[PDB]
Amino acid sequence: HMSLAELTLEPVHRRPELLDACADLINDQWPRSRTSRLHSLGQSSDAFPLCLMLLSPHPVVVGHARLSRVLNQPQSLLVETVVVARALRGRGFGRRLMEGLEVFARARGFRKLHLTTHDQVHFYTHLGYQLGEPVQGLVFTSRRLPATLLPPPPPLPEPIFWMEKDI
Amino acid sequence: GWNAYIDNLMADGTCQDAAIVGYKDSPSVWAAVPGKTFVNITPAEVGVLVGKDRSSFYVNGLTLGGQKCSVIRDSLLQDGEFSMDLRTKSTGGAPTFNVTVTKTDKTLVLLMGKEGVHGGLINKKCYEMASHLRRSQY
Amino acid sequence: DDDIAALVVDNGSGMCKAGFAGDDAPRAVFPSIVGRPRHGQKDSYVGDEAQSKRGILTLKYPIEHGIVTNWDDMEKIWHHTFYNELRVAPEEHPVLLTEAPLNPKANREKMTQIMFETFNTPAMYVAIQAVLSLYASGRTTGIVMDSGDGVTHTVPIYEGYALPHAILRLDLAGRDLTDYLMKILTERGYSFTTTAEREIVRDIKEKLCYVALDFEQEMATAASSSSLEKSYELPDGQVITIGNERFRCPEALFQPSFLGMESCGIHETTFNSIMKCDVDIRKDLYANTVLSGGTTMYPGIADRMQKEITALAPSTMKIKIIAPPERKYSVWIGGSILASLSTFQQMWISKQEYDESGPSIVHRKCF
Ligand SMILES: CC(=O)CSCCNC(=O)CCNC(=O)[C@H](O)C(C)(C)COP(=O)(O)OP(=O)(O)OC[C@H]1O[C@@H](n2cnc3c(N)ncnc32)[C@H](O)[C@@H]1OP(=O)(O)O
Ligand SMILES: Nc1ncnc2c1ncn2[C@@H]1O[C@H](COP(=O)(O)OP(=O)(O)OP(=O)(O)O)[C@@H](O)[C@H]1O
Ligand SMILES: C/C1=C/C(=O)O[C@@H]2C[C@@H](CC[C@H](C)/C=C\CC1)O[C@@](O)([C@@H]1CSC(=O)N1)C2
Ligand SMILES: [Ca+2]
Repeated sequence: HMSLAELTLEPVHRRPELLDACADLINDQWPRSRTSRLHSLGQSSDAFPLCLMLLSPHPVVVGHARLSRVLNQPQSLLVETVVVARALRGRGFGRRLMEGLEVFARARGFRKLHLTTHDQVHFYTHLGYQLGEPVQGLVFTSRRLPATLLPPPPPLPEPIFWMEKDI
Repeated sequence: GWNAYIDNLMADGTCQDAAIVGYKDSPSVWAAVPGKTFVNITPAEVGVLVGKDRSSFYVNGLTLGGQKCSVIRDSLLQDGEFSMDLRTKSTGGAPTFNVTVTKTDKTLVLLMGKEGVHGGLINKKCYEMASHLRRSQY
Repeated sequence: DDDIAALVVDNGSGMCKAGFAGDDAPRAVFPSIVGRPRHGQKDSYVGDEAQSKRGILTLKYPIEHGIVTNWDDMEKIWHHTFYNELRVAPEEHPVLLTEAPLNPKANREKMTQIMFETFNTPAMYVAIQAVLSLYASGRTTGIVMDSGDGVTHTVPIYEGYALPHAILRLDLAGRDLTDYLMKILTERGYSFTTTAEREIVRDIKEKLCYVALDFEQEMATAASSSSLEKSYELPDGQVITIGNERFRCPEALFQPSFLGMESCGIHETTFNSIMKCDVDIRKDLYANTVLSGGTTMYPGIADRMQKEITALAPSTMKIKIIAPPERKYSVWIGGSILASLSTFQQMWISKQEYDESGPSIVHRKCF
């Protein structure tokens, strides 16, 4: 799966003209209401969560992944919705997406990536992930919301993989 | 023994305190988490919980093992409900916690959540243990 | 997949607000009405469509005084909210609903049943409206005075938990004030009497009315000059003038006898609510009296509350009336906050819990 295309990794909220293409990509794989899918991508911001797009100049949305911060783990990020466009799979773009996530997250001081999966566990072990224990991701909140916020006892009664990787 | 019930109620880590208290005849703590609050409940505190005056503790509050609490909901003497919801009171900004008391045929079941645990989780947990004990005629 | 944002639906007597948890404003604000032909596409018309066709419809409010009274029509409102106003699929989103204080027991069970059985929500929660408004003010303890279109509530809240024993209800709110302004405008020589004319008067009320700090003094000022008179231009270009009606109308909040009601004003019921509460929290209630609802938008209402509460409360007591700027939508904003908190994950009623425990699960988990 040697990869030959020139690719960049850019947040959706900096290329809003590509948000609709990114919704197409994700809904093709995991269909749900486009209203909801467009709103989720519209949450992307530098504060996290943010949606990264793997882009090709000649522009095509090759892939996407969502990064979210983790409750009580400042150096962790939760990776979700990892998908490469269906027609472009098997060309190395999935590896480069996950590797680009590591570079992006590490440049910002994060040291640990977390994600769930069932059917693609071997894809993640192949890229260096191993089994971990669960984490809770921090959802989007708008900047504008406040943010201040003796008888004997009777008898008693009687799946996904969590992957992590240090970066 | 009854301590197995404290173990059971404490297993999932949501609560910091739990106890089973007999309220008939002379009340006494049948089982409780050692070194916490409920283990120190007095007969007088039991008497207020199950008593006829269901109005004074709204303005005066009540205590459980000496910890002052505020009454949120009181259904402790109502059939089908048999639960009371409270929140502890603190001084100097120290955190407060949600409490639920349920009333069976012979016991009061008390649960105190850890910090941040929602009272609905505590209420449901206490209600299910009480239902299990009523079904056993306890 | 991304795990998806929760929906926040605030259902009021007059207006419904719907949007996504985490947003700072609802995506949809539409009237809580169902319309039927007085004497066509449908047997029924809902929300903005009923509004559009109101000329040929009799309008009904499924929510009276904050309480659902017509469940078939409320189901229509929720169907309109999900599929027409938000254009989402309800089975894909956790749903946060709001309820009026003291919402009857059977109503909140039925609310739960409809969300899970009819709309197949994967998870849901029910929050008291006043509590959400307190969250939007950046607080968890205090007393909220929520006056909307159909009901006014005073709701003391401790650490986010409403204290029902001290909740007081006043069947007097914005729609009654509009009705009153219609009446005293007629007594000024005009004729506002129809449903359509009523909507115009509502706009007059929202644009020109205010709360006087000293009502008797203000009546005297109005009788001795024209400095308080304003003009309002009707749709046909005709112009009316309004004087002491500007402040006589909202004065009914403080003097419900203006509407023929033998009921305490909002200031005095706020006070009675506080005196029903734990001795140890009254100081904080007095210092965190929060106004919410569209009927609290009148200029001067906070000052008037400050003065009236001060007269009733001990001379030592510190009294603070907070009027957040977005209080017309604080209930919804508060639900956006709550449904976005890390904690809120544990609070949902899941579809599985509902299958195990039935609708009465709402009584154990939502308070
Ligand atoms: C975190 C979550 O969102 C939940 S887990 C869901 C992961 N996403 C999906 O399942 C969506 C459908 N699938 C896709 O979008 C793509 O297949 C994904 C899985 C995102 C990326 O993979 P692809 O683009 O198709 O493969 P590709 O990068 O070309 O291959 C990278 C290496 O990973 C291996 N690979 C690809 N799919 C694999 C797989 N299912 N299992 C094991 N290995 C896999 C390839 O052999 C390749 O090995 P190497 O030659 O580089 O050493
Ligand atoms: N600027 C304003 N000044 C005065 N009143 C206003 C203003 N804006 C809106 N209102 C009034 O507020 C009312 C609607 O407020 P809100 O949406 O809080 O009530 P609701 O939630 O629909 O009903 P309720 O809460 O009583 O069940 C209407 O009566 C409307 O006329
Ligand atoms: C702009 C607006 C304000 C409002 O609060 O509107 C709500 C909902 C409305 C429903 C009927 C109306 C014809 C449809 C839409 C008006 C919505 O009734 C109200 O205006 C009622 C009638 S008069 C009054 O003051 N409250 C309140
Ligand atoms: Ca309301």
